[PDB]
Amino acid sequence: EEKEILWNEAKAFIAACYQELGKAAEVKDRLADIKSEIDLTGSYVHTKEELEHGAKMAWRNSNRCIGRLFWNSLNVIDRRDVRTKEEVRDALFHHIETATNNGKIRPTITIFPPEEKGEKQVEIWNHQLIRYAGYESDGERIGDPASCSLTAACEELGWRGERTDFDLLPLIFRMKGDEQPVWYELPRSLVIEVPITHPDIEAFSDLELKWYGVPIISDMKLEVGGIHYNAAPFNGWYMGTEIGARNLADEKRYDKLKKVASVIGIAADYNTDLWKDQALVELNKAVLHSYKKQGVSIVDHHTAASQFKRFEEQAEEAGRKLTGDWTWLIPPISPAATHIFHRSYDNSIVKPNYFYQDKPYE
Amino acid sequence: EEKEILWNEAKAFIAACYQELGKAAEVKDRLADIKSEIDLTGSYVHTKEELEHGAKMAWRNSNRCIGRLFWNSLNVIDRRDVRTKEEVRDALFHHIETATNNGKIRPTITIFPPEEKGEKQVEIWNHQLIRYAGYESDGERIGDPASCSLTAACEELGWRGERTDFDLLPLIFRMKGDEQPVWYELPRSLVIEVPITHPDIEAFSDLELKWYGVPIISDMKLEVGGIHYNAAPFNGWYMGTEIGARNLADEKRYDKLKKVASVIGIAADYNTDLWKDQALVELNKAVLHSYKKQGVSIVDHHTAASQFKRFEEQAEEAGRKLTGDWTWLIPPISPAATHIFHRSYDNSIVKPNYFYQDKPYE
Ligand code: HEM
Ligand code: HEM
Ligand SMILES: O=[N+]([O-])c1cccc2c(Br)n[nH]c12
Ligand SMILES: O=[N+]([O-])c1cccc2c(Br)n[nH]c12
Ligand SMILES: [Cl-]
Ligand SMILES: [Cl-]
Repeated sequence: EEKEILWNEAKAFIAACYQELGKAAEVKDRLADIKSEIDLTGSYVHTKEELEHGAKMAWRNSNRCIGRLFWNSLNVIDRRDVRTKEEVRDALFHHIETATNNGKIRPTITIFPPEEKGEKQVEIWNHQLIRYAGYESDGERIGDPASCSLTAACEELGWRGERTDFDLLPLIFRMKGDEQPVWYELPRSLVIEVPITHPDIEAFSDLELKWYGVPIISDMKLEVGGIHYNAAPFNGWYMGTEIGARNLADEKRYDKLKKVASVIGIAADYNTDLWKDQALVELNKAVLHSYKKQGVSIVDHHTAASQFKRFEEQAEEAGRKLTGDWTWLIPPISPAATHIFHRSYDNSIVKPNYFYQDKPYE
Repeated sequence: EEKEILWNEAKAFIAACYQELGKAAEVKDRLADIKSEIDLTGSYVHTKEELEHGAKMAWRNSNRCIGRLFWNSLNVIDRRDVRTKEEVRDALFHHIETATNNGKIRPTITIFPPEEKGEKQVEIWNHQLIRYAGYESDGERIGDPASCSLTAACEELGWRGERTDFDLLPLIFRMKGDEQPVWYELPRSLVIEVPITHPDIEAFSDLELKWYGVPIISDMKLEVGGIHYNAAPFNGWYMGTEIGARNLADEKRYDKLKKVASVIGIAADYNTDLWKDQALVELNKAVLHSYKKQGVSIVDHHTAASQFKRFEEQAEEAGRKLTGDWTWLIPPISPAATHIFHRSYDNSIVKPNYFYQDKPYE
């Protein structure tokens, strides 16, 4: 059964991947080979080409991603060789550096060894590689609530944050055979960060907001032809709204709108003033401007959605069915000003793809 | 079969309605009575109490309505007696007047005679009772595009708009047995309208925006215990965002954002300025302010969503399952600033309810 699901995912996967790559004749033989390898080993190993392209497909089938126009240019780094924690840490450091590229961000994915009998070789605990600690000590909230549980896990283990609102979490992961993960402080030279300033309103700096340059999702599994790469951290660049509208705005995260409001000189007393809407727009403007001012790559949600419309034309022109989760594609501000809003999307799962998995802390 | 679906909807309906009204013992007998009436007539007639409460339930089960907190106070007007077009017109005029209430708007529904063998007694063509004409004469767009097809139907029939951007459409409906509908010009004394002005920016009047006070959906069917009231126009008051974010903003409707932008003294050249977001917020502010300034009832989307949260607590406290279409509940601006956004809703159909039906023009 295990063999059988694996075998089928593999057949589907190879046929489609080789078809896309104009390598259709080579399929019979490659499958034969795989049929033997799974017969013998109970698994099979991807070629470099298969793995690069699988990862590309997985991004392309990510229903919740608006920035899939650029799926085919994903930078794929194949680290299936790593056996030691030093190599993992160092692969992680490298990915941060190469993806950041001095602020001209490259969409990158580092792929570590797959699961064996569903036995993990590496288990990355961070949610993102770069992320801020969250504390809560008797109703004194500090930093990022979303990170509270992970943060108290690190602290268990030895780490100690400075309790700033933007403490950098360390990398923390576990190796097959170890009962505990290790952690390693993030070198600061690696992490680009941006202060938030407004183009017009100088008192805006008084807020002392900043955010990190690159979002690198480090806790989703990549599945490709029945192979489960549980550790395969990936990145793009940010759409502004995720910083300015979620991370900084949500009540459960940084909860900045009142302060935004106060410092932009509007009152926060009456819903009918639309002071949250208005703050949200100045804050999202502050975000794009600061990242563009710093030479760090970013997209606004309007631009992003025009990109995603090209993606839609291109799927269909390529004869590919489109999938999409409307609830995630629409941006959290001015969604009706994007075409995404006015159409519907088929939310089926096509593999290859990225998937959630259980957190090991909690 | 017809009898059978009708009979079952009826059983479900009566049991639930009488249960809610503490009239559970009276059910056996009322059903017996109905069983006879459908045996004989092929249909059955609602009591005043059943009909009032059915209409209330239908609003309560309207998954796409954020303003369901007020379902139980719906004003129900029972016009199952009307036989003539003069009575229909006059029922319509009355509803406009009584629902408007000098701007203190009363949620009201006028219920005309049901379908017979699915044969309509009255067929209302308007989408809303109060709505603006749309023209398009060789790439000269006038008024409201959404109304283009209806408008050319009236014009067929004799009506002639002044070709302003806010021409009032006439009432137009058809009576069983007539091959054509009639139309009747809307008396102007009946229709409250609001000019849009900004609280701060006086040049805002230069835009010469206005909108009508009361939205009255006149082309959906109400179903109650298997009875199909195809003509049962209903109203609430407006959430600002529907005017300020859809009606006035969408490209396919009035398409005002550039102009908004120009008159609020920001440039409309770069997506990264968030000039659509910013215009949308000043325009939605202009809308609430003008309606509150005029003594016309309106709700902002934040207030609305806090109301809808009480509705959610109240369903559950009453032991009722909640339903909801997330895609409609979220507002089209600052949706992530409402709790609606951060939860999910079950989109099943529970009857009684309001439903779409085929347009007769087009
Ligand atoms: C190049 C720039 C990129 C942009 C601007 C972008 C934008 C986004 C945004 C805005 C979301 C919504 C997520 C949220 O609301 O938290 C998202 C989700 C996602 N994106 Fe992308 N993305 C990019 C690159 C990538 C890459 C490189 C991959 C994979 C290789 C990817 C896979 C996904 C996935 C799987 C999700 C859903 C994640 C989840 O469940 O939380 N995207 N994307
Ligand atoms: C009292 C104030 C009311 C407010 C503020 C309100 C608000 C809304 C809003 C904002 C929508 C979204 C529709 C759109 O995006 O076009 C909506 C939909 C709807 N509401 Fe309400 N509503 C109210 C009263 C009513 C009443 C009285 C009824 C029925 C008796 C009702 C039934 C519905 C239905 C059926 C829909 C979906 C209509 C469609 O498919 O286009 N609501 N409501
Ligand atoms: O840009 N975003 O707001 C955003 C959200 C979630 C995941 C990603 C990645 Br991987 N690149 N950008 C992202
Ligand atoms: O207020 N709204 O934006 C809105 C939208 C659609 C239907 C209705 C009614 Br009936 N009252 N208010 C409505
Ligand atoms: Cl993020
Ligand atoms: Cl409307």
